[PDB]
Amino acid sequence: DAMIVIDGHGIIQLFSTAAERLFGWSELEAIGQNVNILMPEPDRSRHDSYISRYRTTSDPHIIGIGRIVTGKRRDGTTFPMHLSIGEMQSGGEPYFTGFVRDLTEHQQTQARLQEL
Ligand code: HEM
Repeated sequence: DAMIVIDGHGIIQLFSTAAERLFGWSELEAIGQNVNILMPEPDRSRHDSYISRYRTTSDPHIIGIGRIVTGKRRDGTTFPMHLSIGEMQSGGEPYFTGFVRDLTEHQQTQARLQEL
């Protein structure tokens, strides 16, 4: 669905139309923001350390692994999503690309079914 590109500092460089629909931030609003604006606390507070940690250590926790996370929308409502990260690099700098699958639908069916 969503695609998003950050600099090695977690600043949003690119923001696809999907993500716009997914998160409810227009591309402009979104560009030049910290990516943490898309998650809840406590994650939202740590995200930078998530990044400085990987930079100095080169140990991947999501990169090439993938994970299921809670994402936060603009109007504050949260959701699950599968998150994948790609490391590229341009202008000598490392750039990260997030691909996002919304899982709201699956989680809700699974709840509904559990409930019945
Ligand atoms: C909006 C919801 C998001 C959440 C909740 C989330 C959560 C996380 C978590 C949990 C980690 C490392 C976990 C650990 O240390 O065990 C992480 C690391 C990282 N995330 Fe975020 N993420 C989100 C979106 C994004 C997006 C869209 C990108 C764009 C590329 C991104 C880039 C990164 C990078 C580069 C790392 C370090 C690499 C690694 O840990 O392998 N994140 N994030």
